[PDB]
Amino acid sequence: SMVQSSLTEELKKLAKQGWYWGPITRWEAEGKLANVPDGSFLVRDSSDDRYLLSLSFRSHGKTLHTRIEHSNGRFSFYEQPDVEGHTSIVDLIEHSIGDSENGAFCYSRSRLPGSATYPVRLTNPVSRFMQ
Amino acid sequence: NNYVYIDPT
Repeated sequence: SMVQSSLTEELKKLAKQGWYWGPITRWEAEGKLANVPDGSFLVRDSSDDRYLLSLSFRSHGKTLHTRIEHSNGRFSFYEQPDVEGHTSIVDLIEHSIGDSENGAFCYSRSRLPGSATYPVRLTNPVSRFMQ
Repeated sequence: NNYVYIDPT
């Protein structure tokens, strides 16, 4: 029975600050994050037709990626059914940073029930600008 | 492909 309850301006701001990289692939992002400290991250366009944006981040010698879902004016990470979401990309990331600070930011390699989760500590956005 | 799922909190 239930019913449901500016992205451009944000992305303009994040591009101007440098940490929204626009149309780079997962492989390009891996290169950009190869020599930055663990926890570093960036936002970019997703190559998958089902999504517009992805988060790439460094942890434990690996660059990992996740897609961002955007619906009903809100944002979440993908494959998170039945979540409230956040009203901006920045709010989504800030929430995740706060979870990282508490030891609650973690990932899995499967959504099978019982899949292991692995902690990651996020730090700093990575700028696309050479200085 | 190094894509992972963030655990919801």
